[PDB]
Amino acid sequence: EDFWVQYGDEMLPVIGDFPRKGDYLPSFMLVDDQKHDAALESFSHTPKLIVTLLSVDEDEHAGLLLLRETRRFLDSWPHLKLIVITVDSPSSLARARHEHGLPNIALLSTLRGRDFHKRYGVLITEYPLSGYTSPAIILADAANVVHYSERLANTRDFFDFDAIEKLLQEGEQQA
Amino acid sequence: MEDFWVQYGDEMLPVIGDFPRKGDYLPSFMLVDDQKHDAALESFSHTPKLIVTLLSVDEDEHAGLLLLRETRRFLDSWPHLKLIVITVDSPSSLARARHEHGLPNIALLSTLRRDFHKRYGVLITEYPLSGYTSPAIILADAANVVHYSERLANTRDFFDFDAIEKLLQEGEQ
Ligand SMILES: [Cl-]
Repeated sequence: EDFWVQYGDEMLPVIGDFPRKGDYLPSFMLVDDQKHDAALESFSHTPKLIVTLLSVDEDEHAGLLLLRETRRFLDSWPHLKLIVITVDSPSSLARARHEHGLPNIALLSTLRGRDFHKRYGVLITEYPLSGYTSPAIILADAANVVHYSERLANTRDFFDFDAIEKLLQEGEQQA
Repeated sequence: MEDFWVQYGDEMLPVIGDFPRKGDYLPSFMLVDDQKHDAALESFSHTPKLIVTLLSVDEDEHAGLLLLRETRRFLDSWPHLKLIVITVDSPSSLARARHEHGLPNIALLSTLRRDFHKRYGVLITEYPLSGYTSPAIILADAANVVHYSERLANTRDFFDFDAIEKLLQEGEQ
């Protein structure tokens, strides 16, 4: 195994090649919360922050709390498009939007092709998280080149937002 | 050229695979329940069952919660029939729905691990329902033998409960 995520008392392999700094994002064919096809081209000419969560119906285990911390981080970086990807159905993603708002956040489901998981290095095949996307964050520029990527080693953890902030500040003070 | 179609609003979509018929044994499945536990046919031992595929527990009028509630209402007269609901929803969403919508006894199974979809003849591949389970109902006995099966032709329709009731009544007599 290349990677493990801790979920309560279980330690589960995470499978596939997770994108790294300097990589171009792998292509994807997903479906959004209104059942529309979503590809990288759907988010053209914008930098983005891609986040995989276990599901929008988890709370402490890589769910709505982590999403919330990520939204809060992005108060400082309004030009960064937040793209949330999960195994949830489009119908459930639409319900989450209705119930929680999630302004300007894209919500994408892997149901149209679950091979997204291996291609993005977030595939879990063991009980109890079999079929889920392991929680991860990827910062990419408008050319879809990766500047930062991290997979969580434990589902209760938060991403290293301080590390992402430092990269964004360093870029800004350059320009 | 298709064997079956489902109407979803103004969209008419092919449904793919071999749908179980009267006298068939249920095909095996390997699903995951709303508490993230493996669920196989043998998980529902010694019981007749009513298997329903819905689009999602988070749909309302389109083969979703309204159809689920009508199905459970119908089953109130048939205390031995276990209701098993299967969707593409996540276990996490199914668990939330159970609490949010008051569904204490139903088995709620996710297909997240489309092998099921095709083996049960409920697979949709076309926009905008690509990857969903087409809505359907299967009545099976404790031997897992099918007594009645129906795929909805339109997502806003109800199953033919009258036809199911008649078979169950003819059974009890
Ligand atoms: Cl119930």
